[PDB]
Amino acid sequence: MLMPRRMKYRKQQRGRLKGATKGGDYVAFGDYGLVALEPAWITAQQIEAARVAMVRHFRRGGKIFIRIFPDKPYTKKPLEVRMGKGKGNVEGYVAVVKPGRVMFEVAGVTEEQAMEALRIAGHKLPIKTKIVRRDAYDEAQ
Amino acid sequence: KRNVELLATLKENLERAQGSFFLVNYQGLPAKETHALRQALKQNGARLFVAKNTLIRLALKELGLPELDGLQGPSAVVFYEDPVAAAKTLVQFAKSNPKGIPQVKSGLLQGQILTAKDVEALAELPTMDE
Amino acid sequence: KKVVAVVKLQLPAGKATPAPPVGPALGQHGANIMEFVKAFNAATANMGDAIVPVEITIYADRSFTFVTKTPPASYLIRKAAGLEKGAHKPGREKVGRITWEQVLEIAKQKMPDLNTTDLEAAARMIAGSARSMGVEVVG
Amino acid sequence: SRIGRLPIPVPKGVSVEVAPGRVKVKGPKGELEVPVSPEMRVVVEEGVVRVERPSDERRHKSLHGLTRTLIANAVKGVSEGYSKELLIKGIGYRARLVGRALELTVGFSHPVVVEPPEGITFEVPEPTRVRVSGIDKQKVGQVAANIRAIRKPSAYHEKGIYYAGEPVRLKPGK
Amino acid sequence: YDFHDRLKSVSRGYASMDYEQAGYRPGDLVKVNVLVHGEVVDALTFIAHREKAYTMARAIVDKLAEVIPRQLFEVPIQAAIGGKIIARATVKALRKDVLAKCYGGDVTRKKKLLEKQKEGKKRLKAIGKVEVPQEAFLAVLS
Amino acid sequence: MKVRASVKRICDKCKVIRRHGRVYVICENPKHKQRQG
Amino acid sequence: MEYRLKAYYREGEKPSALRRAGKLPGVMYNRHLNRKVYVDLVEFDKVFRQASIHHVIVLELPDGQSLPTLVRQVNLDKRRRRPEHVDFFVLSDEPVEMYVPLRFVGTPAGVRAGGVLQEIHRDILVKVSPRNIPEFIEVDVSGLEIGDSLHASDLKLPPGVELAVSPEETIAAVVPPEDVEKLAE
RNA sequence: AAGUCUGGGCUAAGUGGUAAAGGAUGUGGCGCCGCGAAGACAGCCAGGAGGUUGGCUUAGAAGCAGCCAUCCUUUAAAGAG
Ligand SMILES: [Mg+2]
Ligand SMILES: [Mg+2]
Ligand SMILES: [Mg+2]
Ligand SMILES: [Mg+2]
Ligand SMILES: [Mg+2]
Ligand SMILES: [Mg+2]
Ligand SMILES: [Mg+2]
Ligand SMILES: [Mg+2]
Ligand SMILES: [Mg+2]
Ligand SMILES: [Mg+2]
Ligand SMILES: [Mg+2]
Ligand SMILES: [Mg+2]
Ligand SMILES: [Mg+2]
Ligand SMILES: [Mg+2]
Ligand SMILES: [Mg+2]
Ligand SMILES: [Mg+2]
Ligand SMILES: [Zn+2]
Repeated sequence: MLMPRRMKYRKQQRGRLKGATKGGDYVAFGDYGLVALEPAWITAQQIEAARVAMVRHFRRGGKIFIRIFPDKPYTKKPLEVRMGKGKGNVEGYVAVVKPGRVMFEVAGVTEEQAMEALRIAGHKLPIKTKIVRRDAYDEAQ
Repeated sequence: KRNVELLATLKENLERAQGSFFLVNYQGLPAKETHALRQALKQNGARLFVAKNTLIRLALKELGLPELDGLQGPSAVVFYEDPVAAAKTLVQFAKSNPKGIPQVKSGLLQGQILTAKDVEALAELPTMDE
Repeated sequence: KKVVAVVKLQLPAGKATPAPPVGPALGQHGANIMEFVKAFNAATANMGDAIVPVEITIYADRSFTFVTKTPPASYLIRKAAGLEKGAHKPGREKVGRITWEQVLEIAKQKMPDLNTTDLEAAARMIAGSARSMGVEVVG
Repeated sequence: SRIGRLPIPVPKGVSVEVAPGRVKVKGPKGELEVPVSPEMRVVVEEGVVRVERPSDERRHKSLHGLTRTLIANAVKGVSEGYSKELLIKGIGYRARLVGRALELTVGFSHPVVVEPPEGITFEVPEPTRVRVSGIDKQKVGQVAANIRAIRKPSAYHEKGIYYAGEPVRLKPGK
Repeated sequence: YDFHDRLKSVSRGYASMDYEQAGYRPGDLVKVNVLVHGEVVDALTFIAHREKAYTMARAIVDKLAEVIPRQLFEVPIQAAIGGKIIARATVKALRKDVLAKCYGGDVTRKKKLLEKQKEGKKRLKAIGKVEVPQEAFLAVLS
Repeated sequence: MKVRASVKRICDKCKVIRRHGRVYVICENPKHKQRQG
Repeated sequence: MEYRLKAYYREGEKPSALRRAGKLPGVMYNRHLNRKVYVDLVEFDKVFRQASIHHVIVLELPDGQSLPTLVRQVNLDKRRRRPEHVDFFVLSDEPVEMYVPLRFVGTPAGVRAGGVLQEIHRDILVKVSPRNIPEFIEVDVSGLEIGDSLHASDLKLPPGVELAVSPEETIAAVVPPEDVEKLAE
């Protein structure tokens, strides 16, 4: 499951989940995207949970383009320890997802098939989602 | 939209390839015993025009745009219209009145008949066979 | 003393053992079940093998009757490409083949059957039997 | 499409008075009464009833049918009349008419006493057929459904009381 | 097995069988061994078809758990033949006690009592010989 | 009778009624019978 | 092929207020002109879903001054995924860089195994005169195994019609197509 | 204490008067394509047929476990379902 092969800083500051996406608000590889409606931190294992459900569903065939990558370390303190004493230790990765974000993209698959894959995938996810089909707006981008 | 152009360019093309057609209510036999009183309706005649089988008020209103004297002997009930003028009929309509008669409960009772270009009646198209 | 019949099966050529379903209704017959391998594998030692269907009917005093048909389009082509089994995964995997005439000479064998009296229509279905098992047709 | 907008015959001779809220529907078999929405318009005509709705708002449009069929149903019932017959499948199972009342003998340590109500007529022709009949349609449909549920059908055995010609589908025991 | 309660319940109690007849077989023998904690139990050892044996194996160990009274460690139940394993059963131990008197709550005092228990849920495993008194009418009867 | 947050249709013979406040699923195959609860 | 759309001019009007009344902000321009214009949403949606940025939307300006334009870019509301404001390039006669759709004519050999034809570009970039807008442009994908790549340097090219983007540019691939049989590793 | 104020919509849950993923023939409103006097949609009454088990598979898979693939005469039509 995805995570930076290496980095510079072990932990990093939480930040804030404000605005709409800075990039990738348009389908740009396949024919069908899953897009994000609320903002949240999507965790390395969720992306994977969602990828798998689609592969399992296509079973042989299609391509899957996943367009969020989890590079934000997510820290936690040991259970039952007290406040202070330092920063938590890395416990996994999220990627930060903000509304209008195209997360996954399937291709070489029947419309019937795709929307049942991209739909299941969206159940794996902690946020609200919308399935869409590479418009023409997205080609003008 | 979207026929009058589809098949209505076909319903009076192979119903007016002469002037001696009929009308029989063809449906009530199983698709094997219905592809038998039709598939063998090419062995009472030439070509391959048994019953044209298509829509009343798309035949009974194709009987106005071809002006075939308005085939008015029966266009209510099931409609198939024996194209007996895209064949070789005469008393080959006998080779289609013992078939769907001496099999099952009245297998294909008839409707209309235009005798050369004259209305050949109902009570008078049945024994134009025997 | 068992009633009349109207039996509808689908039995192969050669393999004629009393083993079912040459029984579950063919015992409602007292069926002369070995009359198959003789009367049938005599005229049909000319095709070779393959499932030639059979419509048998019993009557009052316990006896039968039938007139069978012809072997699959999946047989007459299997011998004409050196093939026992098809290809496991058709459409992409070709093992043996058949020419525009080798497909025509086959319609010749199964013509008193289907429906079309055409050689242009019949062999299409034979040509349709081509891709169905993965055997290619030479252009 | 559409149902209240549909002619109610009045096959002679069958009265159809109109008072507040309720209609009446009289005939040879008997006399009735039907609750109607005061905001539904009733029309007795040249021997043909029909009723009309103020609007196309979901209430009225639905109030239509019900008020139509419910009045219509009365007609066709003082007219001819309503009835269901029944079907006591199952071996030991029997029923004899007793007095005006219906006796069932069906599997239980006591046979069971069904006394009809006003307007219901109990007809036991043979051992295994019960005929319930009358002018109140619902009452019939109802009463006939009491009788059945005094021993509904099994799922493993054709056995029990059944509607006049209702199917049987069963599942295997073992 | 396959035959009697079935044989009829299948046919609705009509029909019948007689086996006199004793031929022999070249087929497959596969017999699976059942192990409790790894202490292979001889009595529960059973003998079946390679496909059936494969099918039975889940039931044996799983049917096991209700059976084996608890011993102080996580307690292996497994079923297998000739060194590969058809089945798994694990029995919980858990002879927990120790934290039951800490309340102040240094996170670390809580850990100390489980460092001695983690040594104890190990030491006891390596010298553990384990038993089951009857109730085999139950596990591996079925 | 099933009871769920997600009542849905299992086959083409299942109908979705809505009685007395609740969303039911009815079907000639009883196993499919549901009540949103 | 080429379309018509009913643009109206606009002045100081508040963009958000146009938007409110189903109208969509824009502005048309070239070497010479540059004028503040608006167009109806639904009108433009239909036209655009059909036209894209390959063909020629003609503009029914509110004075019989009808103009031949190409959509240079549509700006999208990143959030609720609607278009926000178009640009209209007015065509002259000197050749204009723009985008012509691609026709991947044929089914590859890669599928006919299980593969996936990944169409990298669904259009290309070429300087051509506004006379000759080859509204399709086809490619021989038919001879394609898996692990097969196609580059712009193939590609037929009409009259005529210069590739804008350097020939080494990749436009097509057939790719392995997932597999649950993989995965479990 | 002061409007049972004035007009135009919604809501039938006592929602308003304490929550989420998710579910839903609840009820509304605008904009856009569909099939409809070749009579559409819903019940009905017909038919729903052939080479053909499609080859692989397998112990049996014959439209309908699962891999592949998706053709023609009848014709009013009828999916290698
Ligand atoms: Mg989290
Ligand atoms: Mg944290
Ligand atoms: Mg922390
Ligand atoms: Mg801290
Ligand atoms: Mg979700
Ligand atoms: Mg950019
Ligand atoms: Mg405490
Ligand atoms: Mg569920
Ligand atoms: Mg139902
Ligand atoms: Mg829009
Ligand atoms: Mg007051
Ligand atoms: Mg007032
Ligand atoms: Mg009002
Ligand atoms: Mg309240
Ligand atoms: Mg409340
Ligand atoms: Mg709703
Ligand atoms: Zn159902």
